[PDB]
Amino acid sequence: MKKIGVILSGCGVYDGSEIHEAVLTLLAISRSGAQAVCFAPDKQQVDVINHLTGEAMTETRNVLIEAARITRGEIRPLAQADAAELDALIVPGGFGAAKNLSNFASLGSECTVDRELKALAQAMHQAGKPLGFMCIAPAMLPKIFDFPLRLTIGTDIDTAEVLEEMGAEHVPCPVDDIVVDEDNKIVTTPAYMLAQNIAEAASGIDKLVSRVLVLAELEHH
Amino acid sequence: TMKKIGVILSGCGVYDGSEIHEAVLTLLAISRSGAQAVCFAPDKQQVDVINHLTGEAMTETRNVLIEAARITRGEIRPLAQADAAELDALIVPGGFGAAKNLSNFASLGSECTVDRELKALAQAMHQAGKPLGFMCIAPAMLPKIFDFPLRLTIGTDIDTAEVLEEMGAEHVPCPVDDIVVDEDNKIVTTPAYMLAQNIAEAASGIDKLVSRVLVLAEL
Repeated sequence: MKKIGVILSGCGVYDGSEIHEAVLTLLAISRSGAQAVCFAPDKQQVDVINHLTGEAMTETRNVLIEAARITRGEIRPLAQADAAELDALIVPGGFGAAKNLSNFASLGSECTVDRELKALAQAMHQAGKPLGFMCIAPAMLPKIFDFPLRLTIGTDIDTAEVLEEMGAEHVPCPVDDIVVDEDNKIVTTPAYMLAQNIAEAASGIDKLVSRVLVLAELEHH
Repeated sequence: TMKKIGVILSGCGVYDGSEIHEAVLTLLAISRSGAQAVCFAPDKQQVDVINHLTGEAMTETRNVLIEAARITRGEIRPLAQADAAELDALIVPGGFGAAKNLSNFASLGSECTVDRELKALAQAMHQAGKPLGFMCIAPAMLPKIFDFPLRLTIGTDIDTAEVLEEMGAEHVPCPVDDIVVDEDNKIVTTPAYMLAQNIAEAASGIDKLVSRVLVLAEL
């Protein structure tokens, strides 16, 4: 069984990890016979959004604490994630990827990625382990690596601009397909960036996980 | 295909409300099967708020509807607004919230009471021949929603099955990957994380459940 690191950033689209994307990722890892190993930074969320309204709430919530709901408690602090013990890494989407794993939501092209996440990501790439980012998560790639990468965030021209202006070759991509930077073993997929329903999102996420897993083995060599 | 399937959520997380895996997996099957999910949650304060990492209760409040909305990306409505006439079927994912917020089975066990609206909706549905699907611990409410005996499951846990039979129900032992159907009352049930060891297993049964509810939904 191969260990696939999964980085969560909260529990819900606006606040943290996109619940559909996260659960769909976990399902694929599981159907593909791999073992998911979930992590989340142990820190306070940037904000807490009422998912019914869209308005911010005057309360606090911890990223790790909340992410734990998605994993039924089977989750650990991002700090404890050791690249040597993981065969791959997947980062589901959700605005939390842009607020808690980085501040891309605020500084855009001038954003900063989470220390640990960046470190882990690099250690993985530096060891030839595959990486999978989806939805808005790919926006961090240009900040995690200095060299150009082939990635996607779907077809949104505006976001793709910001990514290319960050030193990245953006490749337009449909909901049901993925993009791979063969050389750096980095797979990405449009999730709810383009998805209209959960079935669509599952479509691409499955392809992403299968490819990350393929790249993971073939590297186990 | 396009048929409205009511989905009742009770919060966002195993201990606090709806089992996130079960809920999302239910939604995925409804969607892959070409049906349309219509989610509801009672607009009320959760019985408790549990730290899912620890297991301990938190000194804070959270609203069932507000939180359930996270699972549906905001596409959710108050349970009160659910009209049986507009739904072709009804599915109730598991999670302890089904035992705390949709009923108090977690406390009163055999002496529990189901949520007014949920019970009303559930009966209206059955009374109109619409199929019902309950999973994980959710089936424990059936004996309290209906007075007549029903064939259902909560898996294989002898202890819980006892409590259910002692509530006037014919419990049928069932594996993670299979479901049980009360042909006559069009009620399908499946052990989810009651027996599931991983999400794939859980998906296995939930898919069968949704497919059967959808099939029965064809009248």
